[PDB]
Amino acid sequence: GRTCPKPDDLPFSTVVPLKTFYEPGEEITYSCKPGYVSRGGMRKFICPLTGLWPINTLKCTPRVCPFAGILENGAVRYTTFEYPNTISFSCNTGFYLNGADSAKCTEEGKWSPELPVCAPIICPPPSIPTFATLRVYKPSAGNNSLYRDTAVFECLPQHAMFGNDTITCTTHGNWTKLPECREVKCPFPSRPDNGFVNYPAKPTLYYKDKATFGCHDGYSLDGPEEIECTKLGNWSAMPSCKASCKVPVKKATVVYQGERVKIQEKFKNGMLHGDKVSFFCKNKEKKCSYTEDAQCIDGTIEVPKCFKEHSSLAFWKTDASDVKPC
Ligand SMILES: *[C@@H]1O[C@H](CO)[C@@H](O[C@@H]2O[C@H](CO)[C@@H](O)[C@H](O)[C@H]2NC(C)=O)[C@H](O)[C@H]1NC(C)=O
Ligand SMILES: *[C@@H]1O[C@H](CO)[C@@H](O[C@@H]2O[C@H](CO)[C@@H](O)[C@H](O)[C@H]2NC(C)=O)[C@H](O)[C@H]1NC(C)=O
Ligand SMILES: *[C@@H]1O[C@H](CO)[C@@H](O)[C@H](O)[C@H]1NC(C)=O
Ligand SMILES: *[C@@H]1O[C@H](CO)[C@@H](O)[C@H](O)[C@H]1NC(C)=O
Repeated sequence: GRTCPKPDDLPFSTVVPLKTFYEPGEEITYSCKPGYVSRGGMRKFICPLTGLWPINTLKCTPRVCPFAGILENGAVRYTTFEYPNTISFSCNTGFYLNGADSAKCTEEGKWSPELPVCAPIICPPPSIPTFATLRVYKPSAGNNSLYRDTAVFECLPQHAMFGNDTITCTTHGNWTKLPECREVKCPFPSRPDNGFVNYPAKPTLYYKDKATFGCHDGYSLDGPEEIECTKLGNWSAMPSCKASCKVPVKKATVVYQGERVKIQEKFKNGMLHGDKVSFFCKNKEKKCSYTEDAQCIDGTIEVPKCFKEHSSLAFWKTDASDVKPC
């Protein structure tokens, strides 16, 4: 033969000068592409008189960047550390990435942008809001605090806290929002009719100050015995003394709080304001018993009209409460 044909294309290389045929004596050069290297450098060949290119031992492989699989206190994502490839980084809880979160292996076999390290998230000591004291706080990293650490505030006596009392060290190295500590006063509480109120003897009453109520005999509170001044400047509650009821019949079996009682027994000293019971009424038609409710309301309770109280003298008839349910 008289010319060499087009040279073969090796995998990650280029041939210069690339023609489709060569005269004997012409030279070509194989070079590995940028980012690749091969054993033995580049290969030059001269087209021989036979027109047959010789054997080519060129095997181009990617440069490998230095090992980068271990990020202290974090995690690298990689297939392999070869020239085309990029790796990415993240940090374990409590740490942040000091540097870029990915890097590439360059043509020159170096990492760019250059590998990061993980560092602990820290916060400076928190500031104390302007009427508050620092209840719980201990630094965990020199003078500073670590991520998810907390501090707890306590307002000064007679001051009410608006907002959560605990702050946390966040990822941004600042704390969550601080609370405020305002002074709050309450009016004096009303003495209730047929009762009395008690509260500390001082010219003015503040947040968390407490007042207690009582009722004269024949009356009970319709609210809580103790109340306190809330953060909003009013009182926890304001109960009255409501009137009890004389028991409204002499002998009857009633439902009280889901269970049968003898009303003359359970309520021998009257019924308190609010007490509900259920009286037993006789459905004369179907010969069975049903109940209907009745409540003591400030000294009044109204017995259902269907209720018939048999004097125990008339023992020849049966109480509605002894008749089978409907
Ligand atoms: C803690 O610091 C970060 C600053 O990086 C604050 O977050 C920024 O808040 C403003 C307004 O709330 C936003 O417009 C920004 O987009 C936020 N930036 C980021 C990166 O989140 C945060 O408000 C600060 N916390 C406190 C309690 O001051
Ligand atoms: C103490 O005063 C506040 C102020 O009005 C009462 O809060 C109100 O509660 C009801 C609930 O819907 C509404 O009138 C308003 O939404 C609330 N107002 C404000 C400003 O929050 C509170 O209920 C009062 N508490 C007592 C025990 O009296
Ligand atoms: C802590 O704070 C004091 C000043 O209050 C300072 O002298 C000391 O060096 C600090 N220590 C650290 C570990 O930052
Ligand atoms: C304050 O924040 C803590 C911690 O996140 C949480 O339990 C709650 O939302 C708040 N605690 C209260 C309101 O007592």
